[PDB]
Amino acid sequence: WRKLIEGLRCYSERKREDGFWNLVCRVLKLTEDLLQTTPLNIRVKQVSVTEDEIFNNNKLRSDSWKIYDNKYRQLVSEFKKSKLVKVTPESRLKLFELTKFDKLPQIGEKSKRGYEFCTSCGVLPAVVIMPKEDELEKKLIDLGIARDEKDVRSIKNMISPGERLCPWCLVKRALGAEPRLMRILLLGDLYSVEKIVNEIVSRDVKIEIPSTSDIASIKTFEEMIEKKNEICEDLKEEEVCEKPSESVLSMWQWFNKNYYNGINLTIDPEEYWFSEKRRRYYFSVFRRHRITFPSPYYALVRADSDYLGDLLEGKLTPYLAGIIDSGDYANISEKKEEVNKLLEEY
RNA sequence: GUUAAGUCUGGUUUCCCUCCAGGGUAUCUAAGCUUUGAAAAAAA
Ligand SMILES: Nc1ncnc2c1ncn2[C@@H]1O[C@H](COP(=O)(O)OP(=O)(O)NP(=O)(O)O)[C@@H](O)[C@H]1O
Ligand SMILES: [Mn+2]
Ligand SMILES: [Zn+2]
Repeated sequence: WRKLIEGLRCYSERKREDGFWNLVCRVLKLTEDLLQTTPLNIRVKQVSVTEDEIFNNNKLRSDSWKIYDNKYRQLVSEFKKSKLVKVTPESRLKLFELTKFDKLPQIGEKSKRGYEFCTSCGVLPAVVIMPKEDELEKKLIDLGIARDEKDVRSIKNMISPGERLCPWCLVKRALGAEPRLMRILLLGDLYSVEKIVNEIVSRDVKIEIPSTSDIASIKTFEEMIEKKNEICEDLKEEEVCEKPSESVLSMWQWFNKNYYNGINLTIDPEEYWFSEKRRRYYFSVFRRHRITFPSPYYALVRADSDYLGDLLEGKLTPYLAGIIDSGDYANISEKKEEVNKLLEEY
């Protein structure tokens, strides 16, 4: 984490002017000792083994195949014993004097109430506070979150109005504006932080990461690819029927075989059809063109296996899911009829 | 023996409906529209 935050500092210093990175540099300079601690904690347990119970005098003994599972169960039991206590990473930080006095650095709205919470964690105090809107062009300069009129767009693109970021939230959003810094944390003590930040500080590879508005319009995109221009007459000059720029390539395999067909996929539909001003317009264009109106709904899909732990620990519960259970393995003889029926034929 | 004269009566009673069938079958809602547009983060 130290390496990656120092690399973020370096890269933000390099793009000191390229927008949203002046601010990343400014915050990494302001709150440095906060970011010294990683937003993720780890539990680490350790069981050992001796020559005893595995060797008799100089060769094996009986029950020697019975220690590896024994030690592994020791490890799993110590892990699940620890699991009884949950410590949040935010509890690592020394935020007492920062919040007891107004010595908390706040860019944007100086909070009237000492400090505000971040809208992305809800738990930590914010360091960057962008207004919702009253003018949205000088009110983000009169607050000093930006110094010039050119970085207004540069920041308003990455940090939305009304948003309040914590140090960690901003570090993440920065790593997201440029996802290749993680190579520092990825190559694993093989290069130097400076070598890699200098390797990727030359090339300008605009990585793209979809939003929820992107997904809620997939089949819209897919449609426009076929009905290319027969329904793009009012939208030719709205940069939605424009050209692919240089090399914008993404981890999203669907984005990488529909980007060049003629409809730029790097536009963000929250302004075009998922907007509230340009909405009555795009929908009115699509009525006379008889195409599907996008539905404002995606599907978050999560999958979890069943009983993987005791599967790796040898319990037959993932076989008899529901009938036998984890607790049934405190008196496993009691399910003799239903357990002996299984490994018998296994 | 003779004569002479006919007179009375001119439809009554009972039965006036009984029994079965008193609705059956089909259709029992259909197709649309299932929220939209303004307000998402405000001054002290
Ligand atoms: N022994 C292990 N080896 C590797 N990964 C593990 C091990 N134990 C747990 N994990 C992972 O750490 C997390 C443990 O959470 P969890 O997934 O709830 O445990 P579990 O063993 O899968 N029981 P389950 O609730 O059925 O999933 C998961 O992401 C697991 O993949
Ligand atoms: Mn699991
Ligand atoms: Zn935050």
